Amino acid sequence: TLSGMESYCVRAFADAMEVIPSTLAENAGLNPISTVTELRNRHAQGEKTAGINVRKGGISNILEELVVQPLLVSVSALTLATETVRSILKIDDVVNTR
Amino acid sequence: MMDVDHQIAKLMVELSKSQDDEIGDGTTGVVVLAGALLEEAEQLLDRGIHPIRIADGYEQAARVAIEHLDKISDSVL
Amino acid sequence: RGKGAYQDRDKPAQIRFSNISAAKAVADAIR
Amino acid sequence: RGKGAYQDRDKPAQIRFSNISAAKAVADAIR
Amino acid sequence: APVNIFKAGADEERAETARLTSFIGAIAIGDLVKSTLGPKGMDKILLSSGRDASLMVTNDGATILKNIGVDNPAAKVLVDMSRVQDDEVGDGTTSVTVLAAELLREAESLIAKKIHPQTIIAGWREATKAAREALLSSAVDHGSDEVKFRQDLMNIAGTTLSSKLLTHHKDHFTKLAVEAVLRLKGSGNLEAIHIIKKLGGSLADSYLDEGFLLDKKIGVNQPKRIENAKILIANTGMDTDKIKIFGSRVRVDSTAKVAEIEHAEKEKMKEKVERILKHGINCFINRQLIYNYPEQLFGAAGVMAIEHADFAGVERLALVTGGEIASTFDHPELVKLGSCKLIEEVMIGEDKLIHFSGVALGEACTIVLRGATQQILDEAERSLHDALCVLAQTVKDSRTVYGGGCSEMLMAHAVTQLANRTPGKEAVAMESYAKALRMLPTIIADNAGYDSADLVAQLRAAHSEGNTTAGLDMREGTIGDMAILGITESFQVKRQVLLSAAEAAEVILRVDNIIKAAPRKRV
Amino acid sequence: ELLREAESLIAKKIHPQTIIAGWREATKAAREALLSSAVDHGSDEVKFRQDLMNIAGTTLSSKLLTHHKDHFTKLAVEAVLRLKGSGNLEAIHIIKKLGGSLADSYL
Amino acid sequence: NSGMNPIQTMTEVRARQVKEMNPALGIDCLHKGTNDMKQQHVIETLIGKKQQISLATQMVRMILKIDDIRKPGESE
Ligand SMILES: Nc1ncnc2c1ncn2[C@@H]1O[C@H](COP(=O)(O)OP(=O)(O)O)[C@@H](O)[C@H]1O
Ligand SMILES: Nc1ncnc2c1ncn2[C@@H]1O[C@H](COP(=O)(O)OP(=O)(O)O)[C@@H](O)[C@H]1O
Ligand SMILES: [Mg+2]
Ligand SMILES: [Mg+2]
Repeated sequence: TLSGMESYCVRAFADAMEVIPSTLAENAGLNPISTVTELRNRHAQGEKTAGINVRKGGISNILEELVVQPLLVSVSALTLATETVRSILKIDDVVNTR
Repeated sequence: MMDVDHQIAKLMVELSKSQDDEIGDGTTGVVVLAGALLEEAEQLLDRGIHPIRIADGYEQAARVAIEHLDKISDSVL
Repeated sequence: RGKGAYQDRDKPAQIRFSNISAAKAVADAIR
Repeated sequence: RGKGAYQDRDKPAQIRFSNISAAKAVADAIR
Repeated sequence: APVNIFKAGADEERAETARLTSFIGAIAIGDLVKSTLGPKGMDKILLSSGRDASLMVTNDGATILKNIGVDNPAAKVLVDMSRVQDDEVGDGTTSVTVLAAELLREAESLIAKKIHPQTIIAGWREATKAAREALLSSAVDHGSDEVKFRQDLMNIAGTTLSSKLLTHHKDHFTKLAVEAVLRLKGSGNLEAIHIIKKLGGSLADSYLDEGFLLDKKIGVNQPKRIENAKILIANTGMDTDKIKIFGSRVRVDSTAKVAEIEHAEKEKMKEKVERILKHGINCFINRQLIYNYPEQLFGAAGVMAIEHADFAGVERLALVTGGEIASTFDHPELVKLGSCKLIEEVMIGEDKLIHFSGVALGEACTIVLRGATQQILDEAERSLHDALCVLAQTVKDSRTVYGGGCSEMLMAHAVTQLANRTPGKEAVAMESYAKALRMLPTIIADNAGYDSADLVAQLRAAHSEGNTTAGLDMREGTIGDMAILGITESFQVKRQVLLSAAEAAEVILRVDNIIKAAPRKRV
Repeated sequence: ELLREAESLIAKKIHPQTIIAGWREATKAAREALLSSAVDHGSDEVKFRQDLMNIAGTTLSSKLLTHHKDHFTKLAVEAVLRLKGSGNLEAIHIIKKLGGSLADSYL
Repeated sequence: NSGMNPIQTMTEVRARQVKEMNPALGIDCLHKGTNDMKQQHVIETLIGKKQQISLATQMVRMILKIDDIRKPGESE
């Protein structure tokens, strides 16, 4: 829905959110190429509670496996990390103090 | 004319020499292209894709680039 | 017309890639 | 008026005295 | 002096490398902080070699130059110049460093033109006098009609915070900076605004507290919240007094008399606390430490006891509650007590702080800075300190000028108009003074990525025929009116940028010999 | 002095290929200034020998032979005039001997 | 290198090769008016660009199919 240079950065913001399911699928011994691809197919249909099932070794329901994460954990992980990376591209000059 | 003692970057020196020995015009562009194929393979490496599976995917992709480049070609010398 | 040309011949285009490559090594360490 | 001012901020005003003082030591050696 | 050198380990240079090392060392200082000038300039990260390096990112030009430690002798004059600019007005330390370096860069262009350096000093003194009249005649005063003065104060804080890390927080941090000085209602002491930095949360979660925050929580068995209390603070010793008689011992004959003395010592410590509660108070703040024997007396009477807040902590509590220090308790009718509504304890970042909610005569504030990292909190504290110091002097001097490159083109126009009414000996030095004043909107325009060769040319054509309020619009990248956009700066800030850079460039240009002595412990 | 003015175009953010393309058009216009102002000399050889002494008088003015233009100009013009052909620049053998002033030198 | 933006220029040229049949559409420094490489006479050999893609692919395959480095330390 955006245009200009803003549309190329939200896609870079959205592609960086797929790293944590790629991290969870790679550490579980699953194939991370087909796991994150299947996760985008389940959430496009309407499955908002779909994720990586480390017990079955695939994609299943999360609330059936009783995996509950608080909202303040995930909101502050997105708010503090975005505020940090908004400063590193602004703070860039190496000055070695004597 | 560099003093690069790095065995991966030494292969980029022999790549520019091999373009000079065969054709001799695109010695600069063959290093930027080889660095571009390896830069795009860095993000694919973090997704768990096998490096030979990327190399097998580049051969099926470069085969399309050879056949498509032979569409419009004519000279009357 | 090209409507201008902004020549940027300065340092911090290379240091900006150094902060990116250093933070990628930390994320891959605890991956 | 002063009819101009010629500022000469350069080296060889001091090296010109070095060639003078070196040649005076030669003339005083065989004096 | 180089020929037949009569020095041990010291070296010198006269008129060849003296002005060469002075112009190299001063331009490299100005070219260092050149990238930090303007609303789109980047920031620096300062690091050491090791041994508790303590990295401190700063965008202000004074904090960069005070930590680098330049070995050049002439570069230390520009470092000390930006230190006075931070201590006097608190802003323009980066603008005074680039302006003093662009004067010496134009003076380096007068090396090959064989201009006498005393002619450039006499040419710049007449150029600085013409530039003082440009800012004084264009200053906008504000007396009555206070609804336009509070709107003018938000343009001062909006201009200062735009060149810092608080870029997309001007809807919040402008209100945190204007209302902090507006709650002072008097002199700009610049210490009643206690800034507390806590990790966790974004910069949008930061706020200005309506009361006051403190540490060193309330006792052991004392109440944590008292509604409608009378706050009495103190600066006296509670226990282990050893009261002011050096050389006094307890020389008794038996150990039964020692038990009578130590009971008499605790009775006088109990009688001192009994003189405090005759005022009818509920809270007690002592600058010194409170030991266990008076702490039990305040807990039995239902009185709070805040022990060892700070040396300057009782000063802010005296300005936010409306009381006095009251270090002696012998006249309850001559001791004025504080006033509050709630002394409940709040938790900010897993740390319990004493919140003095609902205080009367609150001429003190508490800014609760919350950031993602410690590097952001150290930058946002210096960014807020560069904004509160200008508003503390804008309420003392209400004269404001139009910033954003508009003030520099007004100063450069008055020099160029008087450069044509002068003979050719000093007119070339005055034209170099006007070109350095036009470099300050050129650094701002080129830091965003705009066409700096055309925007300053459009500013020079605008100010040549009218348009006294025309400046640089960094939002869209064009030329707009500064009175409409609301980009104004203080008169005393812009005067100290012009005056201190003209005096510092006068010192370095008059140097023809740099005789440095032999240093100690350097081999 | 071209690269000193090119150092002034560093802070103006001018692209360096624009300075190269700007100087190629500038050098092409500068060739037409010297070509249209060149003075030729064919016949009337009494004005060409006077023109040759102005060439040697300008070259020797920027050297150590300052107050010797009444002698060293005739030593340089008549040396090439006695060649009467190609400028081989080896038939003019210069012999350097100590003793005497520069006015004592001769052809 | 010409002073333009890489996104604002590559998106416009690539979109014009899909709306019509794909022409000789590139870029230039002074841009010569239009972006048609057939009118600007920017002609390169077929076997030159054929060996640019073929040699860079095989050199990438020999530096992707390697998982060990056995270099020594100091010289002596
Ligand atoms: N007039 C022009 N307009 C647009 N592009 C051009 C023009 N002239 C040359 N180029 C581009 O510049 C590039 C130069 O490549 P080059 O460095 O010569 O390759 P190699 O190093 O193999 O000789 C070519 O790929 C070509 O596409
Ligand atoms: N909104 C704006 N529009 C135009 N110019 C601005 C704006 N905000 C800030 N500036 C300019 O940015 C400059 C920042 O200078 P600064 O680095 O704060 O100086 P100092 O270090 O002395 O405080 C100011 O001179 C001001 O003219
Ligand atoms: Mg400022
Ligand atoms: Mg000559």
